[PDB]
Amino acid sequence: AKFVIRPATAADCSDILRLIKELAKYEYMEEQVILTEKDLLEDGFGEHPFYHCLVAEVPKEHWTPEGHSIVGFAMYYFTYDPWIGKLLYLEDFFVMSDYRGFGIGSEILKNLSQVAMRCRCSSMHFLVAEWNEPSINFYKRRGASDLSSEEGWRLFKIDKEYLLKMATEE
Amino acid sequence: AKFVIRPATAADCSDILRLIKELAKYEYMEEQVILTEKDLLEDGFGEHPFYHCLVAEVPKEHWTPEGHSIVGFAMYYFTYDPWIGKLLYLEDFFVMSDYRGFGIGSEILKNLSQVAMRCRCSSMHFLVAEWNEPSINFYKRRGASDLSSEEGWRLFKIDKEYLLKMATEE
Ligand SMILES: CC(C)(COP(=O)(O)OP(=O)(O)OC[C@H]1O[C@@H](n2cnc3c(N)ncnc32)[C@H](O)[C@@H]1OP(=O)(O)O)[C@H](O)C(=O)NCCC(=O)NCCS
Ligand SMILES: CC(C)(COP(=O)(O)OP(=O)(O)OC[C@H]1O[C@@H](n2cnc3c(N)ncnc32)[C@H](O)[C@@H]1OP(=O)(O)O)[C@H](O)C(=O)NCCC(=O)NCCS
Repeated sequence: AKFVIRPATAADCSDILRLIKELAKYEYMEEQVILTEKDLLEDGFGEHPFYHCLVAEVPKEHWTPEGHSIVGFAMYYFTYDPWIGKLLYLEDFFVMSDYRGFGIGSEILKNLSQVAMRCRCSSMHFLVAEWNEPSINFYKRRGASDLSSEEGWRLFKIDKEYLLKMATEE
Repeated sequence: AKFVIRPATAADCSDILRLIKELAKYEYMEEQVILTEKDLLEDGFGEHPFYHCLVAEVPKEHWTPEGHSIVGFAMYYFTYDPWIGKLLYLEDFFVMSDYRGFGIGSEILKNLSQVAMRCRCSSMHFLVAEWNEPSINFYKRRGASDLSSEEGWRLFKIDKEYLLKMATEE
């Protein structure tokens, strides 16, 4: 269960999509993943990357039965709030079950925190499902607070089909 | 009443800051504004910035009692979704009280939608306050859906002091 945490490089895109799907098919949303390798590659390693990713890599002897060395990841990016400051936004955080409990998640969180201090971020933001009490307590044990409930904020979206109408108006 | 919406310029910073403060008041967050004009110019237009702003100008006949032409604005940046990829995230959106109900907001959303199409964003995300009925309806009547209801998401935060604790722990 030896492993190291490191930034993902262009060569890692197949693995990231693999872990996204593995994450999805851990929540049975696997088919919902429209994202392709070309997208991960053009969106993360071009001139202006739209996301950043730290991955967990295991040695040859610990490869997955499928034969893969990356067994976990965290996807994130920086955002900004005029009344909070510059923020590190944690989008996805996942470690394959047969590799959990060996400190991988802990190391990722420590390095994301260090990256936050480097970037002079005032806070780390992320989403948690209201019913997922185990995940909620994990984060509260780390000092997190439910901003949506304490301050009365709801997350909204306007999907592509509506943005298209409005954009092509008249 | 022929208002115009367009990208902001460095010379717009003073109006942008003023509007951010009016929006903060509207949200009961005035005291927590940490943005200064310096920051806006720096972060907003300092070569490959952190965020993007749009402003809406009215003609002379309707300038503000204080003589301002910028009567509203939108602040946005891009985020990422592992399932569908690049998203457009709307951080702040505001229209001065005397200038609501005339179509100014609609046009800003129309401009944001075009930004979305060009940059190939699949959706636009943003937060709305619990009691902001006006915005909730404005958004919904334009295709928005409340993800906190539909998917149970809660925005969580871990501020700097706890990030420091996790960064220096191991
Ligand atoms: C929580 C998560 C990061 C744990 O990763 P990990 O590699 O197992 O982390 P570690 O091995 O460093 O141990 C982390 C901790 O989880 C606890 N843990 C015990 N069983 C666990 C399990 N089956 N799964 C996850 N964590 C477990 C460990 O005891 C340890 O204690 P602590 O949380 O009180 O500090 C996990 O990988 C995960 O992704 N969980 C949920 C998915 C997610 O991230 N959801 C986000 C919702 S906002
Ligand atoms: C909700 C708000 C932001 C919309 O901005 P706006 O400039 O009023 O937007 P518009 O004028 O384009 O649309 C206003 C509305 O009245 C209607 N309207 C606009 N122009 C109209 C016209 N010419 N004739 C008839 N109705 C009109 C629109 O249909 C819309 O109503 P709906 O929400 O029921 O669909 C509004 O300004 C407000 O109350 N803002 C408060 C501050 C706030 O909440 N800011 C966001 C913090 S995140």
